[PDB]
Amino acid sequence: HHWGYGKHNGPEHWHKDFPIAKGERQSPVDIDTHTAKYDPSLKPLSVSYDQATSLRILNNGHAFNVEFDDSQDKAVLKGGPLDGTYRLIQSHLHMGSLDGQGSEHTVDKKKYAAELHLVHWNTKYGDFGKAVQQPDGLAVLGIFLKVGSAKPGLQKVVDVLDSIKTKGKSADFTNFDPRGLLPESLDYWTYPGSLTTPPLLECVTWIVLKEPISVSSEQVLKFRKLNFNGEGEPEELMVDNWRPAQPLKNRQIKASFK
Ligand SMILES: [Co+2]
Repeated sequence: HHWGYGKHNGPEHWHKDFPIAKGERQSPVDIDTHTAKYDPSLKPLSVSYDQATSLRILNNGHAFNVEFDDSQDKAVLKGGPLDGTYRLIQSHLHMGSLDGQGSEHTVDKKKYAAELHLVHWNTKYGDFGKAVQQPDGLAVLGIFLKVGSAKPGLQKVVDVLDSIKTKGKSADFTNFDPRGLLPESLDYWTYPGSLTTPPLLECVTWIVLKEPISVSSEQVLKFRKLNFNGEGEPEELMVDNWRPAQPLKNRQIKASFK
């Protein structure tokens, strides 16, 4: 079978096809605020998404995805713990089957209903494929979702989710603004980690936003109606596609706030 989140192909199995699964820099991790430490050396985080330009949304059988045009520095990430410019290439959503779970990272063991990931690559490598092969090739912004008031920025995509219900489906979508996913505050935690899905490469500088954004019950439920399976196959809801917290292995989690 292909890796996934089921009993026979889930996170606990990954290590057999990807030994790195048991690495020293694996993600996600639980953010222990008693341990996380404020770092003065961190510069202001710069999230320039004004020129952002989305291309399409798609169901790859692993999570809801949206691809961006990364040919130019239209939507980039700089500052914070980053050296240079990191270009936004894609974003995906880790969702739970229940409100009390779904987020990959946890804060003092607390899980959120979901977690969005905005992936950027170090332009110093000229290509996303080459960046993932480097320790500092990726910068992923993590954003926690909790239920409550509806997130205006999510409604547009939420209304067309049926067009990418099953694996392998995709739909053009040029108006997905990642700016509309950001919380008010940009306070965050950083730490060296990896991709949270195979190949689990440890090429990521994680920037997890402290403040979660709100999404309505209805928006969450629409996201939970997506399928892991393909068309014609037995329905398997795309829920609980999150990897649990991995060992911190003495890595240091830095806070951008006092
Ligand atoms: Co992810």
